[PDB]
Amino acid sequence: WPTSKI
Amino acid sequence: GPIRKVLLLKEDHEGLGISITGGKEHGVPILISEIHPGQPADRCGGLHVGDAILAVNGVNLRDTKHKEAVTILSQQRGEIEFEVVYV
Repeated sequence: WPTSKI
Repeated sequence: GPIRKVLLLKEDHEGLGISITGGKEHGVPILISEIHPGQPADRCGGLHVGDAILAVNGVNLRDTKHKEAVTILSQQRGEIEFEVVYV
């Protein structure tokens, strides 16, 4: 799955 | 585990200090995969790797796609309430 830093 | 309500405080110059993975298009919740040290989520004390983010500020995230969640989460400012659960 994709991962985003927020 | 139990559903928890968690408060996070951040200033406008910083992000949440979280990496998230998952999303409805993958058939899994929005999951916290990293807590970045020293940033707001770490400092708040009640958010952990493995937590599913069920809602933020009353906005349901249980059926949200990954990028939908990014937009919703990054829009929140100041005093931010999370509903989370660790499974």
